[PDB]
Amino acid sequence: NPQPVDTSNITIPEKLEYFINKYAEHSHDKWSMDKLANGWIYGEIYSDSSKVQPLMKPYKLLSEKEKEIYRWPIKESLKTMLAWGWRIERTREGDSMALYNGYSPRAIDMSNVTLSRDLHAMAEMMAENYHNIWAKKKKMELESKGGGNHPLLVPYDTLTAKEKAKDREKAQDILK
Amino acid sequence: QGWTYGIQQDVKNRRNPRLVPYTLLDDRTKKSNKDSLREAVRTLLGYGYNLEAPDQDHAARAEVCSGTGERFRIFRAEKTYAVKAGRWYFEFETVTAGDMRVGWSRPGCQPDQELGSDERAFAFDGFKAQRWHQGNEHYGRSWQAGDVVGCMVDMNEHTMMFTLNGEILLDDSGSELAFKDFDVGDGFIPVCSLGVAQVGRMNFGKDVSTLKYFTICGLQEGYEPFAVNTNRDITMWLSKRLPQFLQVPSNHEHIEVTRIDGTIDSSPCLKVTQKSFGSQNSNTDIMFYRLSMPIECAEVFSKRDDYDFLMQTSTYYYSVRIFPGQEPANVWVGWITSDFHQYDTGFDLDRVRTVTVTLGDEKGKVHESIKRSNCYMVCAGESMSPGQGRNNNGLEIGCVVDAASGLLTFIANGKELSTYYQVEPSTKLFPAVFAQATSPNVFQFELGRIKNVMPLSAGLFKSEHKNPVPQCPPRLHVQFLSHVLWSRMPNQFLKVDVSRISERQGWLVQCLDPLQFMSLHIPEENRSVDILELTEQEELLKFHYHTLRLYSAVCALGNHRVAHALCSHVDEPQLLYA
Amino acid sequence: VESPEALNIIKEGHIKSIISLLDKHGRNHKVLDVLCSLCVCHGVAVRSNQHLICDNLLPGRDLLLQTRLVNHVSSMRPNIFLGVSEGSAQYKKWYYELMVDHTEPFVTAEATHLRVGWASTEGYSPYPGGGEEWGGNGVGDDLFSYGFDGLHLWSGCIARTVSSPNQHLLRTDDVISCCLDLSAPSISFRINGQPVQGMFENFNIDGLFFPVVSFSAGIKVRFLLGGRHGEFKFLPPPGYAPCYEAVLPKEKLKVEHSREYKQERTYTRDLLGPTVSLTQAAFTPIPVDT
Repeated sequence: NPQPVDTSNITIPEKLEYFINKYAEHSHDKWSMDKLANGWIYGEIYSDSSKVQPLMKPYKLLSEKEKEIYRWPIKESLKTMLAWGWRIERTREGDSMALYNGYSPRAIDMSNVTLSRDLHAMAEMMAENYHNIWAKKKKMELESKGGGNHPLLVPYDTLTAKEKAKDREKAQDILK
Repeated sequence: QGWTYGIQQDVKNRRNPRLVPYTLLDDRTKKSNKDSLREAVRTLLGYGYNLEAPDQDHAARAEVCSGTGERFRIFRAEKTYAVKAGRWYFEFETVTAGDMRVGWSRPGCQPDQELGSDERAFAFDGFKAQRWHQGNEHYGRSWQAGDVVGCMVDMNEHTMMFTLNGEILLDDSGSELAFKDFDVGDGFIPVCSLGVAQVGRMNFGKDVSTLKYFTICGLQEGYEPFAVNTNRDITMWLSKRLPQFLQVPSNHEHIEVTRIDGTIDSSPCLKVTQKSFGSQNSNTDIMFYRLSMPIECAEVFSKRDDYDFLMQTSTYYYSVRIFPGQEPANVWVGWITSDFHQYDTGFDLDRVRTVTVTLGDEKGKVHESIKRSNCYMVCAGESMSPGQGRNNNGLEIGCVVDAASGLLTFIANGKELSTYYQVEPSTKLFPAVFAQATSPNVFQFELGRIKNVMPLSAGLFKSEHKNPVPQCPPRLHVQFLSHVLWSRMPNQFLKVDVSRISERQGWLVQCLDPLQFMSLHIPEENRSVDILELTEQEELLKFHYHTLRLYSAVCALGNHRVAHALCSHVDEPQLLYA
Repeated sequence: VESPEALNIIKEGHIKSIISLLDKHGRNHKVLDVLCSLCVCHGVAVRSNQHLICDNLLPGRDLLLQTRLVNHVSSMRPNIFLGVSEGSAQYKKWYYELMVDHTEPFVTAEATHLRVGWASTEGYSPYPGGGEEWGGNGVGDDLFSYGFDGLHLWSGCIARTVSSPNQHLLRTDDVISCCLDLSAPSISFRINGQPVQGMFENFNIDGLFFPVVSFSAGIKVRFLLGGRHGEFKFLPPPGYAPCYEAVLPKEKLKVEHSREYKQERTYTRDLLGPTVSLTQAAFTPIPVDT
């Protein structure tokens, strides 16, 4: 039986808004390489049958409606991280970058970087929480169906690394 | 106030002998102010405010402090003196009681690991009263200062036995054998491990009379002294203190080096990676890397691309690619000399050893100021002004050396950094990158050429002095600074006697007997070792033996001109000493 | 090795390419074996091959391992470990003087080594830093020592000719006096009362310094440390304390080997492990703030 942490009690800071800026952009960028890999070509026509999509166009120049609900999962993620109460400190480099504020897409791999034991454990337990959230959703569709069960409904620790992999990699990429 | 310690009190020079720790303080003054404070506090308590004592400190530091970072120095006999069969005895005299280990080791024992931690050695630790081979098990007693421990090895039944002050040490059970059964392998040699502030003495028993407990134990048993029938003394080898640069082993548990051949559009690359990062037993200490061959500056300093400029130029260039995801603040790039033996866990550019000789005239004017240092390197973190990492290209620090002028300037991302080093004529500069691994991929050695700058292979290899195409011949290889090397104690030392003749004449130093050794100078590494040390370097010994064979062959059958030429390389004193 | 006719086919370009193999690939003994077989085949010597191998390999002195006889050089140092640090009560100006009683110029074929000056210790450990315990290395050969041999200033195996009145190598009845300023890095030399136009500036002062002389065979010199132990031939420069004043009260000033191992019987040889760093030598008051 999972229980997601409460999120309405807390509010977003503009400093974290600055972080979700260029982060939603990098996420759109990697998903854009995913689209070009599975066949999508930049085209204003919504020819989703013939692998044509206008989404291969920079995130700021994209429509704010598309920008919305796309950043929404990031909003729930940051609600989840702050609900833990963890403190966040900005470095001098990260503040000089804030001061400083057509093109080939640059996405940087960040599996090259490595976290410490502490950040590892934090990421593991917050990934536990995201799996709990997903299990709660699957539970609501379970009661909507009125029957059945899902093999991965078992707790996150009871799962194995292979099915854990997407939730973990999301955890370390956001925290990295 | 500005006062300083002085053995003689002097007010004008602010001299005071009292400026010492309280233990070193004068007894009269310390007892005076001591009884003053006794009286003050005793009156304080007699006033009625009987303050309770604080928490009494029962902790022990266990003396973790040590010289530099070395916890123990390993002393062992020469590998050639290994015993395959027989039954041998030697004694170890413990001058000072403490963390010492004595036993038998194989020729493959590393000088940096603990004695007995792995299978290479079989040692007895008396401070803990515990044996050591691939682990530790309780055995024997603990020794005091002056106690002599004897080591007995039997290579027939594969048994080893230790005796302390004459009595035979025994196991947890009644068994007297320190180690039940082993294999001969490559043989055994005597060895001892000495801890911090530990003094010991090994007696190989050249003179049977020197052995003190041999008569009561070992002689009747049939054990023989190690130096039972040696006309000359055993050459003893100790662990080297100064770290040296050696080629990265293929089986290194942490470092891995791969050679990337250069295509038409890509320069040849040497890439350094961390095997066990993100896993257990990873090493976070700054790892020092160096290229094998140096760039030599000119003997006298002067006071698309043009092929003529590239033929007449002397500037050589190499660069490094800081891999995206690796922190540039933990990586340094530049050139180092052969004298760089400073292994520090925390490395900063501020504490690089340097000196400034400023020769002047009789008038006092500074004719010239020469800065000399072993390390000329820059930090990637301070150079990375844009910040973060770029996937298209990582932080690309480039180094250019002008062998005709000795000017060391650094190019980074197409913009010249402010830092610049001017070196001395004939200085041999080794390309080097110091980095702390924060990623599986740390850095790689780019050997390309920037505009109007001759590639590095030209300055490295004389054969390719005029080849604009970058090259990475197999001779050039990445070397890492390590402590895993032995050292040969000289058989004979210089005889010098010191004595203060009188108060007027001072202390006298007197050496009147000549002593010489033959040094083998490695040309590429700018190093030199004693030729008698080649008893443990098989590759150098074989190469020098075949060099001697070639020397004989070129002058063979009466080639008198070649013999006269060879007289310069090998001379009369060298021949007569050999 | 098999066909004599091969030797005639081998030419100057091929005999250069064989050496270029050694140069580019590295030290390989079978290349040397091939070069040996080139010189003499079936008991017959080829003068052209022998001359070409010589004139193309030997003069370079960049591939084959060079060899030479080097005299052993030892170093004597006093007990004093003088250093500079913040909040530490040690004088920053120091002076000591050397007396050369006798020095044979050529005891052997190689000239005798006699260098005097100061040396530093890596960290606060009592071991001299950056230099090998034994060999032909003395003061001024590593980057932790600063020496003066009479004609040159030595630091890190680099010698620069220093101008002095009546330039000469240190000989019999020559007096060398050294000055060390730790307030501003300064090492000054003074020969026979005349000023040596040489200067050491801006060196590392983190470690502890000490006087040291590096000598070879045929050296007989004396330390004039001042005070009880010695008397200075020349007056110390103003504000320069004599070096004997740095001795700790209960400790006795003695001159020992710079290195821990010396000449003695192998069974009587005292084997020394790592020693504790002498941070207690420097005194710094540490009162707890209240």
